[PDB]
Amino acid sequence: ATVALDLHILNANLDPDGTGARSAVTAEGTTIAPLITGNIDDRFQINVIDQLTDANMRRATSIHWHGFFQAGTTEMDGPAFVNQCPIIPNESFVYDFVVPGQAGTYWYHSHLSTQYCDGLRGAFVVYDPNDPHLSLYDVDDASTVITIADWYHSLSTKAPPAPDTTLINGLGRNSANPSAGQLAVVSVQSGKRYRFRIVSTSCFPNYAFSIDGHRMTVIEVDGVSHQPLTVDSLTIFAGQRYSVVVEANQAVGNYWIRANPSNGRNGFTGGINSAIFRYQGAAVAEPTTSQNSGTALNEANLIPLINPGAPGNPVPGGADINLNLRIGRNATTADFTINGAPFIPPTVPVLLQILSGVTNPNDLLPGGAVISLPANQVIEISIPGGGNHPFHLHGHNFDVVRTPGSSVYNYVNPVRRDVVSIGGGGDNVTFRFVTDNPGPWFLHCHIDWHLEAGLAVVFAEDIPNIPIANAISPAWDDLCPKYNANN
Ligand SMILES: [Cu+2]
Ligand SMILES: [Cu+2]
Ligand SMILES: [Cu+2]
Ligand SMILES: [Cu+2]
Repeated sequence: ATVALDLHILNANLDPDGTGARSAVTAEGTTIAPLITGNIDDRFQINVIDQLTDANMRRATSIHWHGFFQAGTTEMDGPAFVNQCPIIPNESFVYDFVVPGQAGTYWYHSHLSTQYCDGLRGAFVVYDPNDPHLSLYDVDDASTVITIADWYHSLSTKAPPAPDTTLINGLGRNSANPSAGQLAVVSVQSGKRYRFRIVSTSCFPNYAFSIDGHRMTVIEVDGVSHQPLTVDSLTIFAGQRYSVVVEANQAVGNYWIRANPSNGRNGFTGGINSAIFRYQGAAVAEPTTSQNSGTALNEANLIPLINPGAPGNPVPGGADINLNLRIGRNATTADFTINGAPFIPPTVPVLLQILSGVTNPNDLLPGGAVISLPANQVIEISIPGGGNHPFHLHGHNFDVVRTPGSSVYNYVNPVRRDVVSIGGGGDNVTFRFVTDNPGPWFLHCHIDWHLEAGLAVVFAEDIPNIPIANAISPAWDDLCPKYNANN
């Protein structure tokens, strides 16, 4: 999908494992939203046409372009009742933003309730004509993009026990009977090197990713190019994205591509949680290859390519702004808490209350879930390792100066990305960013069912500069009036 494109949103009855069709939310006709691409600095004009009719899900919609900074285009970011009011059925809205200096692997998904778990999700790649990693691969195209998703047999409409089927490129098996399901085939040729862009479109579990008999060389992490680091296995979290170069150097043949979920049926019995890596000329056949070898990816081992300074001073507590975020709960699942306040979405989108003249955070809503950050400042965020939550910051990436699983602080060359697991009981994951982006920017667990429960806070960054920095098209202006009239 192009730079100026339409993108109808519509239900359709999909049956990705062969077990039984279900009514889902999607873009166009596919269980994986259609790949979108451009180039660095391109200007996207993405006409979303809401055409939804299944009243058992949500029929409104709002799309987020994950990992794009949206500087000057905060109204386009996508979060429901943060940056916009939802688009109504029988209406449309053109998200129009630029991607100045960002090439890499992103994705896009609904950001209204848990509606992306009913289907609205897919890949977004921004190529770099001048990419420093070009020499490390012969192939990078629509065929080298690899999506993982957790699929639900029942409409979204809690903390659901777990997903039902792991789909790779929208395909995979389940145990109604695994044989009911197709396997996704990623095709390669001997001697060729491939930039696979691996996209977790997941609403919840993390996956342990691997390619039987093959090594993976990491060059890119959540949009950002890193020094080439070679591994055999990988855990990818909700919303995360890695590029890995895979050389087809083993014996011509079939090989399992593995994706072990953190929740739901795990393991590979029957070929669940799998896909096929097949060589030109191999038999059209089911793999029989055995899984992985030692060298797992450790986040603490990735280094950003182009010289990044973990902003600020190299002491924890050394940023200009140090906030410590602690997570609280609630029995069932409808009230998560951070520093004693759940995220409860207001009727007035936080961008709206601000543009309107509500500048003191104290008066913003919801109460306490919103923190104002001052401009051109260095921020240190710590989140006491709760229970494996993949936290995601909008409008920015960050240096994770303390990686899940390592008592050290690294201000020298920490990983930079935009989704990070807080690990659990033992961890104190901390990162740092710079508030150079006037905007109300979300920070939430990317476990979709946790955000729906209130696990989230809104960063109202450079409040004085938001109306000025952001130029608001009349079409943004009537989302809320047309939504608030609904029925
Ligand atoms: Cu996302
Ligand atoms: Cu995002
Ligand atoms: Cu979570
Ligand atoms: Cu978000």
